[PDB]
Amino acid sequence: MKKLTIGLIGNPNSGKTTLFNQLTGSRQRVGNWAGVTVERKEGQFSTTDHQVTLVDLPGTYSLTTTSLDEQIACHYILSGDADLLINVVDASNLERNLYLTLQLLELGIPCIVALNMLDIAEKQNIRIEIDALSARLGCPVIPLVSTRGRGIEALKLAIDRYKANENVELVHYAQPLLNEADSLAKVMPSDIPLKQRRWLGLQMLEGDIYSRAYAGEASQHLDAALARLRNEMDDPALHIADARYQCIAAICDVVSNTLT
Repeated sequence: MKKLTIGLIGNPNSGKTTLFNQLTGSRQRVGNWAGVTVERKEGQFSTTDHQVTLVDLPGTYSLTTTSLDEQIACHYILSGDADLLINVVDASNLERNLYLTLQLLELGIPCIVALNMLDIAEKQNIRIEIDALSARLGCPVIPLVSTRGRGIEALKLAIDRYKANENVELVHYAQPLLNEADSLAKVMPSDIPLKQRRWLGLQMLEGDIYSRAYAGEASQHLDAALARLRNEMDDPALHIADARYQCIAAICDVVSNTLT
């Protein structure tokens, strides 16, 4: 029977392991990711409507390439096996944790954010405006309330309702970066979704070596693209990164408040 396949992804020590264990109970298996020694855990659970296979991805700060854990995560996410992702986000380290989230959203893969460590955040005098965050991300943000399994039940509701992320304005990259990324995208393997081709383009311009492997013929055009960009601006690779952090910072200014 065909399952609904969900990738579980987050930063190291984000609560992702405990969530995995809570969802799957005894219904889990362990092996290794193909060709490496890194453990691959997956398990099963059900919602009202769906039988789910949950694949636990290694903890990572980003999808950018350098730990195996990060390339494994990226490779799975680009493989297209998952129908959606649950992104476990530490509320007590929101700004840091959102770097990964933004990468997932830019790839356009359907996401649900599971917001964890709400107790820690409160104790650090931080309240998160959950709907304000969901609005800026374009995806559901579910608070993982521990009391009486409420968070888990809300997460399962969200799974039964999962949909494409909204086309919110996210990172606002300089137009030359977008132009060059799109020209690379045009050359890449046609069967790769356009969003992902464009993301790959930007990763290659940032200097991500692994992204080149996906990009087929595009990799031959990257030096010419970088030459143009270097003429147009100071440190194009840093402009890519700075756009991302600016975006995150602007979200967090609204969403994360003092509790006092």
